[PDB]
Amino acid sequence: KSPNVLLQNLCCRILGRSEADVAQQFQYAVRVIGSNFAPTVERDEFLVAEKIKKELIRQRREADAALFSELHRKLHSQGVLKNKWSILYLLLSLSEDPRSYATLFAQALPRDAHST
Amino acid sequence: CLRSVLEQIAAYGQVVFRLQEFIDEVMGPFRTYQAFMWALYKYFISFKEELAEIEKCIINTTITLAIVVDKLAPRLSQLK
Amino acid sequence: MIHELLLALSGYPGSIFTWNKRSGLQVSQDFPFLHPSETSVLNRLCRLGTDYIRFTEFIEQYTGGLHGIYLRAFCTGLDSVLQPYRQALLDLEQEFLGDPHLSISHVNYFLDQFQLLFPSVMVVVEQIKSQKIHGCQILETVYKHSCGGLPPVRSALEKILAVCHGVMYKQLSAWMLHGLLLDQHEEQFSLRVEILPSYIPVRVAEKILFVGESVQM
Amino acid sequence: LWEAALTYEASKRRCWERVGCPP
Amino acid sequence: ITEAALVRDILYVFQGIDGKNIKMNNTENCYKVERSLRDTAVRLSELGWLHNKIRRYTDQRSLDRSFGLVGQSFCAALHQELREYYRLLSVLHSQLQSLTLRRLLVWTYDPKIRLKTLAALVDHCQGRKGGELASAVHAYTKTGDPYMRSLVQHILSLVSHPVLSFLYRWIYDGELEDTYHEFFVASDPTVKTDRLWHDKYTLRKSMIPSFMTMDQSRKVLLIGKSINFLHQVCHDQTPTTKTDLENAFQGKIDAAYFETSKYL
Amino acid sequence: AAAAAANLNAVRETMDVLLEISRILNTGLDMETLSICVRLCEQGINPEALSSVIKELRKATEALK
Amino acid sequence: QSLELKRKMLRDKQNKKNSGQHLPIFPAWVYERPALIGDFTALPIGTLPLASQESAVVEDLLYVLVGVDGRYVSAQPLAGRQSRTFLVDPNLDLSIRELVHRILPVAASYSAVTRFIEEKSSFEYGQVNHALAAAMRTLVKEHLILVSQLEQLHRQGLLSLQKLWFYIQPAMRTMDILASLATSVDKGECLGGSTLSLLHDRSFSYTGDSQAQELCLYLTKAASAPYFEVLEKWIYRGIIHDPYSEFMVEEHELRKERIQEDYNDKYWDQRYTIVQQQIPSFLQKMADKIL
Repeated sequence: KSPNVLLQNLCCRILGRSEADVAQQFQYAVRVIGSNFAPTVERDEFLVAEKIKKELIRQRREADAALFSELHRKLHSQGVLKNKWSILYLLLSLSEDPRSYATLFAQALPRDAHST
Repeated sequence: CLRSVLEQIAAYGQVVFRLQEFIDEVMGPFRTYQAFMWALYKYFISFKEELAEIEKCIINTTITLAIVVDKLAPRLSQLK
Repeated sequence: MIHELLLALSGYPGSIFTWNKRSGLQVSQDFPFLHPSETSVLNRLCRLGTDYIRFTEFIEQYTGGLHGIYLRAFCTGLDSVLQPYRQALLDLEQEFLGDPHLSISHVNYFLDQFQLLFPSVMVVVEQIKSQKIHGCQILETVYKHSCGGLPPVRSALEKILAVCHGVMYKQLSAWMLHGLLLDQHEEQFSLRVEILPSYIPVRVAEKILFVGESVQM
Repeated sequence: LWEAALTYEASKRRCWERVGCPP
Repeated sequence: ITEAALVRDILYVFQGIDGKNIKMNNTENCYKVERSLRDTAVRLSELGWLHNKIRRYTDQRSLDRSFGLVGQSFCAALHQELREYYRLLSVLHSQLQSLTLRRLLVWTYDPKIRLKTLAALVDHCQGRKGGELASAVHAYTKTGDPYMRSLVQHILSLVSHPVLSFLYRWIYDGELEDTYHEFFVASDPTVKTDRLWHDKYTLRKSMIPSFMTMDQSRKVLLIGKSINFLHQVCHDQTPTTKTDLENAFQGKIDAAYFETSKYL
Repeated sequence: AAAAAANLNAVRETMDVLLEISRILNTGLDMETLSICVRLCEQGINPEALSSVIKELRKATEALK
Repeated sequence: QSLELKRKMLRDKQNKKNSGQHLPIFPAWVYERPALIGDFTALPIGTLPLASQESAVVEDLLYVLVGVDGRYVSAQPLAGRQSRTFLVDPNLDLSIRELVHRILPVAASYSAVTRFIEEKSSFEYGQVNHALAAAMRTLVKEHLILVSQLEQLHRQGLLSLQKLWFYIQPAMRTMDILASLATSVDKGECLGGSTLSLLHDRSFSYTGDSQAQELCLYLTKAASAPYFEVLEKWIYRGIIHDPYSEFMVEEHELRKERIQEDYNDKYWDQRYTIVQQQIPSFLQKMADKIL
């Protein structure tokens, strides 16, 4: 569609109330989508696949990490998604664990030795 | 392998052919032949309904050879 | 191809594998669309299906021939143990319909659990042929291999075992309540080692004989 | 648009001569 | 030449099956080819050669019934682990048509330690059964490697399951029917009636594991002997009156001990 | 058209793949909403912005609980 | 040297262990094969065009970072101590070669690290060395992750030598820290609390960037994990089991001298005594109260 009309349906899926009942969080959505729109690091789904493996070992499961590998292969086999990195990074950002160090962790390319 | 599986079905088909030939030679006394072929006919009445139900599932597929032969195992044993 | 293979495993030899009465399903034929090493993989898989064939013939001939209701109980449990070998041939083609990418190794993989049951029950089947036992001491040679050590062949023999004791409560219901004998041929009327399993206490058997005898008067 | 059209009855007839994803 | 031909062969040498241009050429050495691309092949082919070592042993000892029920439980555990190994290999096959992870060098990294461990384990447990083998596998749990100690305790949970079923046949019933000597009691096969308490049951010392002490075996020996003496002499048969190993030993064996001694 | 609808079946197949990925990760998202997100990245979007949007919207339903 | 060293420690912890028989050892081939560590065409690169030379040298160093030698570059075989050298071909253009020299030390501070992980994974060095080499083990895996990223980026026709020289410096700091730590624990034959005081001090030493402080703090906890369990055991409960002799308290019987009496105060005597150099040097101020 267009992004401005697409966010309001999100406001009806996540919130149970109508978009004529609340606008303030819709206004925060507009505020963050307007100001910045483009990524600051490079993309590849290979790196976030190796990071989804790191998250799945982290939740103390090990079977679903071999599940995610056949599933991520099916994602390549079909090939209908235009940017496969964004939605996988997106599911990665909203992770939840039912149940040291974080300055080592595998990051993206910094784009500080990169000019487009 | 095809030649063997249809051969097994053919070996069962002789036993149904002999019975149907015996039935045809009654409608085409001993005083027990009719009472015996009556029960045989009733057996075929039940058995044919089961088989036609499988064909009804064919008009509406995902069924292969290995499904129906394993399904009909306790009947082809009873045939022998 | 694998529609052919998953029915070759069901028992039909074909002209890719050659049946033999020494070891069945032997492949030595070369194909340039197959790997030359693939045969080795195939060879391992062949060892499963051969036994599956060798068992079924065994069920056909019985029920010096071997006869008895014990032969209607060993072969009976032999039916039920082979059923998840049928289910796992259906599920494989179900997966192959959706994903044709999966290779022969997934077949070899998925049926790794039957490379434990089949030899350890194969030796019992061979013991029951080379020796000519058909009586009540067949419960003994089945009962000693029940202990196992490999869990899935450990429980499968349990499946047969209860059936035999259920069959031995048909004889010991006609005998013990109605005083009725020779509704089955034997394996006044004495106690012999052949008609009594050698891990059941003899005093209980004496009580059994007394209770069976007193009914008729 | 996608979810509106997704809800249709799929292939339950399976080919044995077109094993890989039969339409 | 193309790298995919190598990738095809090395994809097979994991399973224990030689490729077309990569084959096992020496028994003490690993797979030999028959610059960098050459030097990486020996690196990955180590794991399938290690796989040959453990697969042959879990083939052999499973059909050996003079090795005992314990040892066949070892083979069951080995078979389950090799099952998980081939389960990785299926995904590693179908990922082509191409996905390389340093040509699968990242993939092989933690299975390598898992093969190294059990290749050590099959050789340290050579010629053992019962509590001897249980001490030999408890030997590998003095480790600060968290992956390895977890990998070992799963196997210890697996092997100690038959021995506890013999244990509670000696707590609640007082009968031992073993013809494979894997229990810590050496029974005398000739019958004793008055020497029954003293002589029919002796302590076999070589089937005691390293999670049991002398007092434990001796208290359980006394309990089983006591409730067997209750039947074979006294003729008053009862209908089965009732961190160590998660410390379920010392509750049961104490309550049992108290019961049998009071009633006798 | 026939091939244009088998592609839609293909879209649903990857959507069920992402369904398993959503449960093993314990996200609150369902299938319709993820199709909206798929259209959003068809037009191009920061996942860091979508996560901030949803990380405001879900915990603005916990403020009227 | 190492094969001697292992058995030399094995016998002391053998004769100490009077509740445990036949302490475990690893098979010989786990030391025999050099195919268990990462480090083990002949054409002049000099006359080549430049952008082919660049792709060539990037491919060779990227192999060298994970041990295995590249195409125009060799590990000079030393295979004694934690020092290792590499040789690039002298027919390289000089300026590029000097940048290659700047990238090279990370490989020697790879080879020392994996050798440490192989030598100190055995039972002759104790459970602290087991946990220490086992938690050090994960950062090597992560290093392979990082060079897999650079494999992609070099495949995509966009990697230059300056870019990769920028990329490898945060990992260069990490591998430098762990090579220095591995050298220091290697030379002194440190195990038990003697390599737990050293990581106490090493956790103190680097605190100005905090890129390495998370590293040594978690490595301190990972190496102190079995020791805290043995301590907690001695604290709550008079029983200890002390599986390898690297604990502060040592128990040798003084019951065989003063039998069925505490008329010597033998417990406060040489029955339950201290080892001096097996205290990790921050439980020193509670040392009497612990005993």
